[PDB]
Amino acid sequence: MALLTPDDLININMQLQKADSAVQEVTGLDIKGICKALYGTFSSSEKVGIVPVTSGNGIIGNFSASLHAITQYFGFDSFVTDMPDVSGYYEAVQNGAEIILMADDRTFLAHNLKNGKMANNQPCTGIIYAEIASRYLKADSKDVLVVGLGKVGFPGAEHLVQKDFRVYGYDADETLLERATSNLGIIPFDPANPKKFSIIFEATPCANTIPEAVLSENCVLSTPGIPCAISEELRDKYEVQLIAEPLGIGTASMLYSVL
Ligand SMILES: NC(=O)C1=CN([C@@H]2O[C@H](COP(=O)(O)OP(=O)(O)OC[C@H]3O[C@@H](n4cnc5c(N)ncnc54)[C@H](O)[C@@H]3O)[C@@H](O)[C@H]2O)C=CC1
Ligand SMILES: C[C@@H]1CC=N[C@H]1C(=O)NCCCC[C@H](N)C(=O)O
Ligand SMILES: [Mg+2]
Ligand code: NA
Repeated sequence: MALLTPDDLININMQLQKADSAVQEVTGLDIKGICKALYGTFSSSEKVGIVPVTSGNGIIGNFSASLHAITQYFGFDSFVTDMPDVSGYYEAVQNGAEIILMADDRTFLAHNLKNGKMANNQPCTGIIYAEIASRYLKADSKDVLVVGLGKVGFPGAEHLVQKDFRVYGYDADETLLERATSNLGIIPFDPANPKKFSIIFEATPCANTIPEAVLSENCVLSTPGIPCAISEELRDKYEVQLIAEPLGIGTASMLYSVL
């Protein structure tokens, strides 16, 4: 359970702006374009009701405001209800929400009431970050290092296998590693035997999980993980093309997936 903190979400508009430019640089597409490639969809001011939730750890400072900003950025007609929980859900439906957006400590979801489609943040995030990684314009081959094979990492790796990549997976939990190798057919990556990658997808809640031996100049590191998977020093040394943003890209993936 690695939950966002209010500090992760400070100046979310700038974080999203910067992530969008990096995505354009790496892939030639903006985030909307990535979403169009994945799902074939575009926004048309659909009304999105964002419902604060007091369950578990409770309301996270900046969370709903951040979803508010994220959804406006992508062209949705969004709003945040005054009431939380079930009273908030009611308020949202009654005020004409077409899509509901809400999270407890275990599930962040988007539910499109017009067409019944529903998205879970975890696979949506893994998929979009892996898609971004896969579209690095100047990569020499379909070879990608995946570090972290949990709720985000595994569907990301699955997506890459489906796009005919050689996927090299590592997870510190050896049982997760085994399951993923047998279910997905990924290559089990041994850090003691390192190679350089130009494409890396990382989804862990830990810092400095990408060692120097695995980097090449201008390599792409596409990572929803928090805190950052690579030190500032290694990032500067190898001119890493970092795609890393705390909420928006995954939220976009959810929303465009239910359109
Ligand atoms: N930026 C965004 O939009 C989003 C970010 N997240 C964040 O992404 C991260 C991953 O989330 P989940 O996949 O749901 O967590 P999870 O706990 O299901 O998976 C994390 C995996 O990383 C592995 N791991 C930890 N340290 C490692 C290391 N040094 N080397 C290799 N593997 C290691 C763990 O064994 C675990 O399997 C968390 O930080 C979460 O907060 C989650 C959803 C969206
Ligand atoms: C969706 C984020 C991305 C990474 N971890 C996930 C997380 O922190 N989930 C918990 C969000 C709880 C929201 C709270 N219930 C509120 O409504 O403010
Ligand atoms: Mg994101
Ligand atoms: Na990380």
